[PDB]
Amino acid sequence: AAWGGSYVNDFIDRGRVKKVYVMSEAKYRMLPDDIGDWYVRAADGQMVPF
Amino acid sequence: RAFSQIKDAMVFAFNLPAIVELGTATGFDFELIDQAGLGHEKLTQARNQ
Amino acid sequence: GADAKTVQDTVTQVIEQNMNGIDNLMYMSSNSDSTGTVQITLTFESGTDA
Repeated sequence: AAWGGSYVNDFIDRGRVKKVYVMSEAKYRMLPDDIGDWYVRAADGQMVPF
Repeated sequence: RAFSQIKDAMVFAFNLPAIVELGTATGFDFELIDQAGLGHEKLTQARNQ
Repeated sequence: GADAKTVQDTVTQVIEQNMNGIDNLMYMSSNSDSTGTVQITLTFESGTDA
């Protein structure tokens, strides 16, 4: 979802159905150090860096 | 005759055209369209207009 | 379980937007009933191969 983005659902714009994606902001998936920039939360409940 | 007046709801008795599904004598099937997204409410009242 | 606006905005439009590239198309017309059903009629140039 971060670096590729996510097709999640559709919404209704002005009466035409269109897609809804969510991805990282520009500046946070550009250079390899951005790998460090992200976290996923574990089973034990804390945020874990990549 | 019976079922026009005598009901609370309108009821027809008719014969389909000879030309099964095409071109019933004097007239037309007009289509009114939204082509800019105004509103079902808005277009509905346009049909009213 | 669907009503009309459920029907046009979940299926009718998902379909009418993929109806690209159909041979000799004259017009497309669809019902979106509150009985949950949607029916889309495409009439073709008289006599194009059925």
